[PDB]
Amino acid sequence: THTVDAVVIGAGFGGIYAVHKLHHELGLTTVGFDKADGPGGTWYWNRYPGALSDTESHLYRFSFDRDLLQESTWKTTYITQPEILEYLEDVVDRFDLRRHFKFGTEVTSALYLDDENLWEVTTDHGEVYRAKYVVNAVGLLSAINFPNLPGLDTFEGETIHTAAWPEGKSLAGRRVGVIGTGSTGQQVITSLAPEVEHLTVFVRTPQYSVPVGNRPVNPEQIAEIKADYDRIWERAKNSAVAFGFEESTLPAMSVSEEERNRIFQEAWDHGGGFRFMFGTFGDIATDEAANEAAASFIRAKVAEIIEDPETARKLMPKGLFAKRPLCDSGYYEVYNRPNVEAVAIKENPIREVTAKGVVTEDGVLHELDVLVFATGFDAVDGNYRRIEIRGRDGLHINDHWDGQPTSYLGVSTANFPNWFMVLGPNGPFTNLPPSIETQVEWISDTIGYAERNGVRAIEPTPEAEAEWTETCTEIANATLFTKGDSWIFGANIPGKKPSVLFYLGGLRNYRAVMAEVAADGYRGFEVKS
Ligand SMILES: Cc1cc2nc3c(=O)[nH]c(=O)nc-3n(C[C@H](O)[C@H](O)[C@H](O)COP(=O)(O)OP(=O)(O)OC[C@H]3O[C@@H](n4cnc5c(N)ncnc54)[C@H](O)[C@@H]3O)c2cc1C
Ligand SMILES: NC(=O)c1ccc[n+]([C@@H]2O[C@H](COP(=O)([O-])OP(=O)(O)OC[C@H]3O[C@@H](n4cnc5c(N)ncnc54)[C@H](OP(=O)(O)O)[C@@H]3O)[C@@H](O)[C@H]2O)c1
Ligand SMILES: O=C1CCCCCO1
Repeated sequence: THTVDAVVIGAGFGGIYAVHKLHHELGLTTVGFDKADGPGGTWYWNRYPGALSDTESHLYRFSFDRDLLQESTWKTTYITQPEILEYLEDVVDRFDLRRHFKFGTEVTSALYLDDENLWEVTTDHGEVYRAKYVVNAVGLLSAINFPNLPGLDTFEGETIHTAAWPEGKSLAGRRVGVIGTGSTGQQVITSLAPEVEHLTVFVRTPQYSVPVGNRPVNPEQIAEIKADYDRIWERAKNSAVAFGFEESTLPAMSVSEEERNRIFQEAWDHGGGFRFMFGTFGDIATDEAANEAAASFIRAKVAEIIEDPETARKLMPKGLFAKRPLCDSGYYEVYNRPNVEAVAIKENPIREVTAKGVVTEDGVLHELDVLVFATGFDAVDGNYRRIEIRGRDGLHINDHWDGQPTSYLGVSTANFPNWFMVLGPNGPFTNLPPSIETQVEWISDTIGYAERNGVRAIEPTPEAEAEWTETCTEIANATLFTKGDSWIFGANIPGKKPSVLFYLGGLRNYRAVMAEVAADGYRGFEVKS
């Protein structure tokens, strides 16, 4: 039983920064934990081939330390998993953080002790810590989703989830199946196709994707970025999604067809999924006709790329362009390869997995050495629901969030005093590092304020929390993303109640809300002295 000021759960971007603020700016005794053997979070787990950010390299990082920003370098316009991991290990060493963390150590329970006004946190090695504050940075795309298939456990080959890819494992020369064609599946398929002996893709919902445009960067282009870094970050912080481009306000149907095509073509040539969805016109996410113009443009490209009409039919995206926008380094062109087969599982479902592979309902065995599951995540709330977390009077997080998960401001919830979340439910949907920093900075200020002012507990009221839920819901219902049927609204997991899970007002609005709450003496919080 060690006693400390603060516990941080997670050693991704969130947890790394939170330990830094709580320790060096607030002078609090702070311990961090990760199940992982080192820092990096997402970029520690997802070592699958092709893993690559869709935020441009110069913005997928911390902004808080002006010297670090001048020191870091990168090879290309987007940054790969090993490069991000190295960046994060460098942050941890640069700021002497490593000593706060217990790696290979899962937090298994966190229990609030009403009389003592402390959290009791236990690890899977039986260590017990008591803390005044808990900061949860457990990842909104971290709890793996791994569907059961009939017969899966008779399979004699290897099975791998992409977000648990063992470092070093290569599938070169093997016969491989991939289940999943979201952001991960596209990357893994594109990068496996040239090295595997045969690839079979099991596609349930083909998605819309545009080119990433990942180009080599020399040490000069990067010099110009580094020379304007202050303004770069100021604009990012004052945009909606903080991806580094100007979010358009131009309505798509207010220009001619010719011009519309030209604007989409320029975005397509330039690259980037978010730029396609938000850099071109201002209403692709809120107006049906604007959505359909963007969708048709992409469908027409698929048609020109994939040469076999039957293959193209199976890969043709349909319906609203309303999932997380995807981009790729040659995904659709993979299906022109003779060692790649697409299996459209909505029309030819999986019958079962047997010793040697996957059998479809047409009676064909797809013979496979390895099955890769790019089946995504129990997003946002999944890592909370899996830990034993109990608040005031032993209320379990799963009974508190008995239906949808909720927060006040994305960083707190009622009945859990002195307990904060980084990227909890109902927070911003943006390039995430600058949102993580907004939240960590705001939590650190709040804890600092509590310590200075002798506050014993802070927690949001149920009224404020309900208002925040309603605000998220209203903003969501004004967009088409409601009908996209993906992880973003909890619709990807059998047994998960679909719900709003994000505040979609953008980083500029989010930051203004957060700063006003703090300037106003923590409006919506109950504060006990
Ligand atoms: C393949 C991939 C690509 C992505 N690309 C982008 C992108 O381009 N742009 C973008 O903005 N976002 C992207 N994301 C989202 C990305 O997760 C965030 O950018 C960011 O890495 C989140 O960092 P985090 O610290 O909040 O959580 P994570 O990096 O998910 O770290 C959470 C950590 O908590 C640990 N943990 C959880 N529960 C426990 C427990 N009980 N005890 C101990 N440890 C625990 C986990 O092991 C994990 O290491 C991507 C995600 C994935 C999976
Ligand atoms: N920066 C990047 O380039 C990058 C890369 C990877 C991940 N990410 C982030 O991580 C998020 C999640 O991405 P992801 O691709 O891992 O997950 P995802 O978008 O949730 O996609 C999961 C895929 O698995 C399929 N699937 C799920 N269950 C299945 C089942 N039982 N049988 C057959 N198919 C099944 C889904 O089909 P349906 O659509 O039919 O459900 C979908 O194609 C992304 O949206 C993005 O935010 C980003
Ligand atoms: O890939 C990501 C993570 C989901 C939320 C913002 C979009 O960028």
